Amino acid sequence: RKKWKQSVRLISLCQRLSR
Amino acid sequence: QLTEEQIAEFKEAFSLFDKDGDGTITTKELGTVMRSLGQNPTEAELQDMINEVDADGNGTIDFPEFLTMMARKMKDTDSEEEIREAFRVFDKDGNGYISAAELRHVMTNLGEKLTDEEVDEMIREADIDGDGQVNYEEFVQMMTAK
Ligand SMILES: [Ca+2]
Ligand SMILES: [Ca+2]
Ligand SMILES: [Ca+2]
Ligand SMILES: [Ca+2]
Repeated sequence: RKKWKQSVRLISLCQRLSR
Repeated sequence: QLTEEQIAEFKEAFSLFDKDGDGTITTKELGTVMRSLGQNPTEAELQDMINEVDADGNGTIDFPEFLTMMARKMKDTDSEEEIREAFRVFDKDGNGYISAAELRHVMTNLGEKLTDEEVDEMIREADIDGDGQVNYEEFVQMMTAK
C-alpha cells in the first residue's frame, strides 16, 4: 500500500488547497 | 483500468475527510483535516475549495468530486518547501528525526490508526542509515519508491 507515502501526498494536497 | 488497490487508496483518502461516513465531505470536515495539519482556513475559504470541484452544485464534496480534487491538487510532485512542510508535520518534536512513536501519533491524529507492526514497517522501510528513525533525506527518498 505504502500508507506513509499516501499520507504525505494527502498532507501536500491540504497545503495546495490552503492557498 | 483502475486496480482495486487504487480504489482502496482513494477510499481511504476520502474516508479521512469524511469522518462520519455519510458519503459527503463538508466544510467542517475539510476544516478538521486542515486544522489537524496546523492550517486555519476560514469557512468561506473552505467553501471556495469545495466550489471548485462541486460539479452537482450541492455545496459539499462527494466521491467523484473528491477524485477531481486529487486529480487537480495532487498534480504530480512535492516540490521542496512542501516536502519539508510535510516532514515537519511528522517530526513532532522538531529534532530532525521522525521516531516510530512520532509517526504513530501523527497518523492517529490525522485519523488512520494502524498496527504498531505497520508503523514500524514504515520506519524500517524508510530508514536507510540504520538508526531506527527517519531523517529528512530518508523522508524525501521514500517518496520515490513504488
Ligand atoms: Ca461527511
Ligand atoms: Ca457536490
Ligand atoms: Ca522527532
Ligand atoms: Ca535513519
